[PDB]
Amino acid sequence: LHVSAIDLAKLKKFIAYCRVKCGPRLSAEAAEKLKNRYI
Amino acid sequence: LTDEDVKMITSLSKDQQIGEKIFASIAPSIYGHEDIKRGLALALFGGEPKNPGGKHKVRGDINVLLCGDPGTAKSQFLKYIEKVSSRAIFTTGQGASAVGLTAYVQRHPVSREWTLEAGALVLADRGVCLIDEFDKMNDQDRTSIHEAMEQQSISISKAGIVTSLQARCTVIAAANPIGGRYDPSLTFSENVDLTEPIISRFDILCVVRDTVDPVQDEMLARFVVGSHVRHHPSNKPLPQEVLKKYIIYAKERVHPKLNQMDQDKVAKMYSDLRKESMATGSIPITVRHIESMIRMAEAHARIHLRDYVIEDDVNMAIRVMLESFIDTQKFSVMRSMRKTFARYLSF
Ligand SMILES: Nc1ncnc2c1ncn2[C@@H]1O[C@H](COP(=O)(O)OP(=O)(O)OP(=O)(O)O)[C@@H](O)[C@H]1O
Ligand SMILES: [Mg+2]
Repeated sequence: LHVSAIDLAKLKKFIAYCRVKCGPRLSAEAAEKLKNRYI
Repeated sequence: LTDEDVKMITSLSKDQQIGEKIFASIAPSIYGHEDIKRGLALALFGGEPKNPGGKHKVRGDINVLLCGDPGTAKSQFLKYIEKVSSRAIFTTGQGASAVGLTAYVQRHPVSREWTLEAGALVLADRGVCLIDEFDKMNDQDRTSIHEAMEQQSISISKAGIVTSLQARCTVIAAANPIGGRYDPSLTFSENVDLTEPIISRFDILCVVRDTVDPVQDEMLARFVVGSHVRHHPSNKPLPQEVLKKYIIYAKERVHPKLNQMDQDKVAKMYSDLRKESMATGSIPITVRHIESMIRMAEAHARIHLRDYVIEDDVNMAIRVMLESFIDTQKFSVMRSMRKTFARYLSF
């Protein structure tokens, strides 16, 4: 690092983009698997 | 700023004893503490700041803490640094400070205009804040100095001023250990009242013990009385401003680069040091220390006015960093590390 010294702006923009655009909300099969591994 | 400065500084830089000439030109009104003269030289000239990408804050400022039992020229050192280094200010943990560590906005009295009095560090943004009696600063100043040397930006949010003034401080500090006397049995951290994260990031820790000794006390007393008789009102190394022109020249114009050091040697160095330090109650050398080692290397290359760091510079930076680490370490482990690593401290 000392000698050498996607992109940051692109990544933060992409972060805001995902957060504003999509609402992820799991499916029932995933919920049941999580139930089993939760117990 | 001036011209012929390049001529004089390079002409003397040819000499190649310039490192020791600087070490003996720093702090001539003090006796002994050659380790701290050298260490403050490395702090004064600093390293380099870099940012691989826009993602990693690696700094060029070498921060120093003297910890000393009383009456051993800590404030004398600090006032020398204030005198010599441009963009220096002084401040104290106590309330008698000329300039304060915290940032505040008010109506400044002598002008009665509503200033943003940004604190001591920000006012010393390029160069040095000097914290005398670093061991008693109020908890607000603890918060502020911690956030300064960690973030390197002071985040003010008082009235409506929700801003962040950048503070690229190069903090020097002085601290009196608990009980007014250094205790070699306990470690540095637990015999100085500075908490772990604060004591960590200081690039140099130095210990100042006032060990009674015949020849030492004779020398010190003769020096002091000589100064006194010389400073009666009847009698009314390089010069300091020469050193200051050297300081700015080698601090801004010269950026020594590093592809010319035994990468494998230093990697195995960290390996061996940490491998020995593997133990309980033995908080080891880490990457903090290895980057401090590179900072010190760059600083010695700066000090030599070179444009390329050399094995000689790497040896000196190794020497000072390892000296600081062992003297941080308590007595028995200190002697173990000193005995097994004398080869580097030999140089
Ligand atoms: N090595 C030394 N060389 C010259 N003077 C010294 C030395 N050690 C101590 N003194 C003298 O000791 C007196 C006290 O110095 P200084 O102001 O540094 O105190 P201190 O040890 O930092 O104490 P405190 O914790 O109260 O700040 C000064 O006169 C200083 O000249
Ligand atoms: Mg003092």
